[PDB]
Amino acid sequence: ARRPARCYRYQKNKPYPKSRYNRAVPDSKIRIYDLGKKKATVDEFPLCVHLVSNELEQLSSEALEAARICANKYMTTVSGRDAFHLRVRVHPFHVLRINKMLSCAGADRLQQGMRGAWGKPHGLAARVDIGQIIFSVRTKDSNKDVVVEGLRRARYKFPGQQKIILSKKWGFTNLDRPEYLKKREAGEVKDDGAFVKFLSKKGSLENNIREFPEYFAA
Amino acid sequence: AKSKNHTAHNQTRKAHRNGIKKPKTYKYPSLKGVDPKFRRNHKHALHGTAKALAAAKK
Amino acid sequence: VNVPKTRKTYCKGKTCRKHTQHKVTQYKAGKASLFAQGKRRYDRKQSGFGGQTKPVFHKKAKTTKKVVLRLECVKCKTRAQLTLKRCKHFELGGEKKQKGQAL
Amino acid sequence: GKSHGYRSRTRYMFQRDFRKHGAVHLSTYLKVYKVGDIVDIKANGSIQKGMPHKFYQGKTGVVYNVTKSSVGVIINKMVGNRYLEKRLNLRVEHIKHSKCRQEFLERVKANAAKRAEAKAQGVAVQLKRQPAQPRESRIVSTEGNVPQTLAPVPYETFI
RNA sequence: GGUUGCGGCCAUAUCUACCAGAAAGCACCGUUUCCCGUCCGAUCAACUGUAGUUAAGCUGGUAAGAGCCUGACCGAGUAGUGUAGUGGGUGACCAUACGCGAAACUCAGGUGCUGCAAUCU
RNA sequence: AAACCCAUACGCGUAAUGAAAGUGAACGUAGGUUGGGGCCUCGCAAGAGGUGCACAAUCGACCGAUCCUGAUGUCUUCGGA
RNA sequence: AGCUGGUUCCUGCCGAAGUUUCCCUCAGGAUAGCAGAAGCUCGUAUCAGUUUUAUGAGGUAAAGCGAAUGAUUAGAGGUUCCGGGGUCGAAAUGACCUUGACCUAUUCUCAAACUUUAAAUAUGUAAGAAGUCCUUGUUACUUAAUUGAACGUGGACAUUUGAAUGAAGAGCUUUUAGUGGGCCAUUUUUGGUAAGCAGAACUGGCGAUGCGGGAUGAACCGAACGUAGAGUUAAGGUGCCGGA
RNA sequence: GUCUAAUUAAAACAUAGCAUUGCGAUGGUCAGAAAGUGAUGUUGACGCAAUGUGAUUUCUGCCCAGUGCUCUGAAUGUCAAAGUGAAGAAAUUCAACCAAGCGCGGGUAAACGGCGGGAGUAACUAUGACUCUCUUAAGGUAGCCAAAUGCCUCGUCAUCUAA
RNA sequence: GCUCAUGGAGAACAGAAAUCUCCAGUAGAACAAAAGGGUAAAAGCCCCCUUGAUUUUGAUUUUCAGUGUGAAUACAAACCAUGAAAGUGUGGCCUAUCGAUCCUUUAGUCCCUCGGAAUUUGAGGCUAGAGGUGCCAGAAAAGUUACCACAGGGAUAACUGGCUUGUGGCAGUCAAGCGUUCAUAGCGACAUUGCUUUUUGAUUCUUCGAUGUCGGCUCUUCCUAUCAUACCGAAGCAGAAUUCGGUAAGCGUUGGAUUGUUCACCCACUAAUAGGGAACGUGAGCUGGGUUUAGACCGUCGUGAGACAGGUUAGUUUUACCCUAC
RNA sequence: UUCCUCGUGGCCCAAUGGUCACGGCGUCUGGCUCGAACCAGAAGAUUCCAGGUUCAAGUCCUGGCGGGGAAGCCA
RNA sequence: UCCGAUAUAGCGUAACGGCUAUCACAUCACGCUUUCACCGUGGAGACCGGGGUUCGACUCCCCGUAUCGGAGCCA
Ligand SMILES: [Mg+2]
Ligand SMILES: [Mg+2]
Ligand SMILES: [Mg+2]
Ligand SMILES: [Mg+2]
Ligand SMILES: [Mg+2]
Ligand SMILES: [Mg+2]
Ligand SMILES: [Mg+2]
Ligand SMILES: [Mg+2]
Ligand SMILES: [Mg+2]
Ligand SMILES: [Mg+2]
Ligand SMILES: [Mg+2]
Ligand SMILES: [Mg+2]
Ligand SMILES: [Mg+2]
Ligand SMILES: [Mg+2]
Ligand SMILES: [Mg+2]
Ligand SMILES: [Mg+2]
Ligand SMILES: [Mg+2]
Ligand SMILES: [Mg+2]
Ligand SMILES: [Mg+2]
Ligand SMILES: [Mg+2]
Ligand SMILES: [Mg+2]
Ligand SMILES: [Mg+2]
Ligand SMILES: [Mg+2]
Ligand SMILES: [Mg+2]
Ligand SMILES: [Mg+2]
Ligand SMILES: [Mg+2]
Ligand SMILES: [Mg+2]
Ligand SMILES: [Mg+2]
Ligand SMILES: [Mg+2]
Ligand SMILES: [Mg+2]
Ligand SMILES: [Mg+2]
Ligand SMILES: [Mg+2]
Ligand SMILES: [Mg+2]
Ligand SMILES: [Mg+2]
Ligand SMILES: [Mg+2]
Ligand SMILES: [Mg+2]
Ligand SMILES: [Mg+2]
Ligand SMILES: [Mg+2]
Ligand SMILES: [Mg+2]
Ligand SMILES: [Mg+2]
Ligand SMILES: [Mg+2]
Ligand SMILES: [Mg+2]
Ligand SMILES: [Mg+2]
Ligand SMILES: [Mg+2]
Ligand SMILES: [Mg+2]
Ligand SMILES: [Mg+2]
Ligand SMILES: [Mg+2]
Ligand SMILES: [Mg+2]
Ligand SMILES: [Mg+2]
Ligand SMILES: [Zn+2]
Repeated sequence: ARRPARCYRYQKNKPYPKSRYNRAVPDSKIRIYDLGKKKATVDEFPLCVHLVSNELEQLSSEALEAARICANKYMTTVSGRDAFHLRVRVHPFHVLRINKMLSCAGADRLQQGMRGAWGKPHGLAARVDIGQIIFSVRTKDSNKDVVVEGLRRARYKFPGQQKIILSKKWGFTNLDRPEYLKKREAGEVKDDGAFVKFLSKKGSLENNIREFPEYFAA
Repeated sequence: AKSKNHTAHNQTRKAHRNGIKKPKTYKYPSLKGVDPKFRRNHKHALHGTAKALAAAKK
Repeated sequence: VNVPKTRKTYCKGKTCRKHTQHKVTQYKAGKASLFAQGKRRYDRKQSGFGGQTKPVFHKKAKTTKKVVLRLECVKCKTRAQLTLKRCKHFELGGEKKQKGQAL
Repeated sequence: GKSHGYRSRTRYMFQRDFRKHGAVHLSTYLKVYKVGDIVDIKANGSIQKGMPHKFYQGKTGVVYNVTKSSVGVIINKMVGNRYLEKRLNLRVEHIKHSKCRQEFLERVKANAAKRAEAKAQGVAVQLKRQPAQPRESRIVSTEGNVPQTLAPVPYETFI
């Protein structure tokens, strides 16, 4: 009863999100977006591998769920339940519509055709661009060949063309590896639960010394 | 039997066949809608001005 | 709605030509006169065979009527007319609205 | 059903501004408008009286009448295959002088000054403006400015 | 240059926390018979300018301050876009040609200017 | 059945405007301003000035209707400057 | 009979519409538009489907959410005289721990009916003689006031007279025909799985149009047509069919 | 027995039988432009006229609230013209009175026609004699049935057949 | 004149919410209603006074034909309110909240006419409103036709055909798992790529001066997505039987009970009883059981005439001698 | 699929927008006499769910769910 | 639109301008019977809304709402 994804693959309509004018939609079949050692710190997992899109299209929430499951199940069994942190980097917010017709013999008697053809919600999708990141998994350099395979397996669950890119940044950071290293050798960097805070040369000095004292103790 | 409801197709071609002329501008335009308190004085002022020029080059 | 029974407003009676106290009532049409030219004509036209010769209206759509006030000046007894918007309920005897009082 | 009212499709146009809500400064009311003055129309949404129709937003017209609180503006409006002249009675909050006429009259008096200055010696003022001409010959030195050779860069990911 | 009254532009003027304040002025301040208004002379009104105080208000300064303002060959001539092709591409879309051209981000700097009248070591 | 001739009327038009009773088109060189073909004067010409029909825009004046004001006067309620 | 069919010679010139508003209006009419004819007043302009300079207006694309509204993933650090649980507990404005909410600084992702900001393209005005300046006249308007407003007299400034390009004559009026079923292509876009589907926006075309090319085709490419000659080409092509 | 001559011969029509309705002649039903005019009627309730059902056998249950038909007429009901009274100078207006009809009140279903819904309940289960409740003018009775009438439906069981 | 929502901190009964006090608070509240704009010594909340929601007509903007109506704007000449005053006020903070002719009726001027002349009634006129047309530029209006008719329409349905392929059908990729162990012998979830046009829909391009609709019988050819037969490969293939797959459409694929049936279901034989196309092949080839004129019955609906992809029974199937093909 | 209607104590049913809701049956307690019937008395409710409108919602407005009903015709 | 009638305790109903008003039912008790019903005695309870006439309004006059019956109907 689920209509195939070729019917909702391409961005033909405007964004149609759940709001106070739609008000009646199904829930996403994907609900988990962070897997693995999501509580890990930034120094534990330097390497980042992205699965990015090379086509302007829509991705079904159930396709996202399937890819997430396949990747996690491969990488857990091979490397371990805590050797990676995987992040789904796109969220399904666009609601897809279906105008449901009668599939019975004798239907033209009732269907009314394309009259009142504005459809009803039956699914969700994520709109992705070219160069847009779909999945992002961070690991140690020892586990590159496992996450690359886990994402290469996930690719079969999506439509279109997806590339696997090794990022020059430190994990999920916007900084390159040597830049983050030369900022952590000094005390600009301060870990949080999962992500990290950086010292700025702006702001009050009392607070920037209350935090980051290792930078000033020169 | 439905039909075509509306289109502005061909209307610019039609208008520009003999079209978008500015209406025109004259000297001494209408005093229509102008304040009557101003019109009432302008009448008398013009009367006096005509009288004065007449008596001047009389 | 509610309108007062008295109203100070302009009178054109050739002696006041100014604001004056007016007594207010509600206008009522008046009984249709025989010997009016239209009724004479219509009765002549309905006399005999042919049946109903003029139209007769049925497609009533408005529930309300505009309410018209007759404003009688107490000095010269010149009465004026002024009409209101459409209102399902209308009242002259005014028990005013009071803010602080409780339900 | 359809809807074509007076203030239809005016949501963002008769919006006031960001951080400029409230009352209007007094220069709007202390400005002075004479007949023949050219004025642009920009409706203030906080003054609901004397407003223009949305058609006249961003329209420039000429004053034809002056009253207590309002100003009479003439506008030219395209109606089919012709222009019709339209008379608006607009409060001055929706009205400001056009700076184009001021910048033209400054040039007028400047040209008059130039003409009077150069008629004392007859040197062919040539007062007309001219477009930006092509640039003339010149010489470019390499003293301290030796050419820096460049090349296309290869492809990298940068993510 | 400071202060007051009346202002113009309306945060470069706001906000948070501290500091300082000659002179004059503003201010707090003192009183309730009268005009006047309140549950209350707290607000408002009137009287005194006398009994006192810069504590506050007000002004200014400070802050690797928040905000705001300005600029930049910072990002980025990027994104986007007008026009063109019997251009590529199964398509989705993407390049190229002649043009226009951002926002965020980054960095740097600044933190009220001014008009009329009066008055002040 | 043509052609020729003719009186008196009648029709349209020369006056409109008001439901009507009814009243009924010059302050002025039949107005002023702006522009206007053509003509005239000076000028070798260029051009300058005068006069400027028609036509156009505009401000005025006059007649009627409407709304006012309401003199001399008088069948004291008519008249309406 | 608002409906079907038919409507009789030639050549020449011009040459549409399928759109607006109203109608018991939707197979029709009136109305405006488009077209023709007759021309009138003038004679290079009181112009222009264009640019430039100056000046306005806008809220789409893009962008943003450690900026408001709304949606939304993940942890971190905190507060309960005050959410729900357990333990020491008699309880305590008493403590140790678990889970929720709330707060702070961060983090991932989004918006046709959210937005600080904000294009490109399109759009309004202006670029002088009906102008600018000086002097002083009218008024029952206006002013404290010969102070202003408007209209004026008189005087000064002419072809570089106030940017470019072009004008094929400019402006004006009367009357009347047909038409008021549209369709296709690029691009923008709505519904729809989609459609040689339905519906809008801009332009260009077919209709009303033959010609060369696309084997063949209403719309694509090229190019628009009096009759002929010579030459050169467009698009498309050059093994033969087929000119190369 | 009869019919759609020229696509339908039938279960349709008619029929005997059964039932109802109106009428005692200054009448019922019907006709006619009218009439000192007609049919029924050369008639007279074992008749005429108008309907319905359709031999025999066995039966023809409940409902008169609705629509109809009919029956009753003292009435603060309504109710036309004419006529009556007042006012008025008159046109005219305003009052009272006002036939039938309607309404008020009864009957009538072999007149038109109609004739329930939800819960619980019997110590295997199932069903529900029974109870409760709502409600109607009455709640489909005797009989009959997947019938020419039952959607679901090729209903379920048996018989008929190898199926 | 005052400032709201909300939060925080406090006060007997009093607690989550009664009343009071303070701090913060750019509006996170309220402004009749829908939404969007707008508004902070206000356009909000409270209080005081009021009727400008008044008169006279004109002009302008929107819809637009630059008509009407509606609504709104800014003025003029009056009269008023309010406030110390400036000023504001011609209904609702703005954007919606409504209506011709004719007729009737009211108000005003107490004005004009009733035409032989007068008075008084009555009537008709002038100016401004009301009684309403919601199909809202404004007829006075119930059904049925299966006994039907006419003008027309492929501007418009019921077939084929065409575009599309949601649905149907068929086939792939991936591989969590099943399979004693073992992902792929055989299967294969979560997902995803496609083909086809024997399904049904969507559409309305062609056909309404007619392309003879269901089914069956008969006959030919074609496709392959192969049921059997020939040859092979693989197996969770010992044999036998079976399953998967390939090349292959050369050859075959039945007889019957019930149903008008297509479809379906059973009996039986069989090597097998595979699927489909050819205008959903095939009516001047048949038949006419069904659908779908006219007769008639039933049930339900309807006051009724009559209606019913509800049931039942009865109901005219024309012409080739022409061209082509054979 | 469209339209209409209803949703209430264990069961059936009702309600003026105006008391945390009328009646009847059932249940419980006591009495009469062993049990029924009968006489007295009590208890029992988040008015189907999720939202809003008003000083106040069982009721007033929207969507979903479930129960029932009407329509689904020309070919 | 005209005529006529009606609105009264919780329901219904009656009335004279010399009463905030009788009645049967509903409920509050007291009574009477083995009990249940039947039955008797005292109570507490209401003149549709608003104006006017009157030594005195349920009552009469006017207006309005709701209901019923019959008559009428040119925007
Ligand atoms: Mg069809
Ligand atoms: Mg059309
Ligand atoms: Mg008669
Ligand atoms: Mg704006
Ligand atoms: Mg003139
Ligand atoms: Mg009409
Ligand atoms: Mg036709
Ligand atoms: Mg917009
Ligand atoms: Mg966007
Ligand atoms: Mg942005
Ligand atoms: Mg946000
Ligand atoms: Mg511009
Ligand atoms: Mg025409
Ligand atoms: Mg026409
Ligand atoms: Mg044509
Ligand atoms: Mg062509
Ligand atoms: Mg091209
Ligand atoms: Mg040649
Ligand atoms: Mg050759
Ligand atoms: Mg026959
Ligand atoms: Mg026969
Ligand atoms: Mg029979
Ligand atoms: Mg007889
Ligand atoms: Mg009578
Ligand atoms: Mg009688
Ligand atoms: Mg105020
Ligand atoms: Mg208008
Ligand atoms: Mg005023
Ligand atoms: Mg207003
Ligand atoms: Mg009217
Ligand atoms: Mg009249
Ligand atoms: Mg209309
Ligand atoms: Mg008929
Ligand atoms: Mg028929
Ligand atoms: Mg029929
Ligand atoms: Mg067609
Ligand atoms: Mg398909
Ligand atoms: Mg499929
Ligand atoms: Mg078709
Ligand atoms: Mg046909
Ligand atoms: Mg034919
Ligand atoms: Mg044929
Ligand atoms: Mg094969
Ligand atoms: Mg087919
Ligand atoms: Mg054949
Ligand atoms: Mg038949
Ligand atoms: Mg019946
Ligand atoms: Mg049928
Ligand atoms: Mg008991
Ligand atoms: Zn008066």
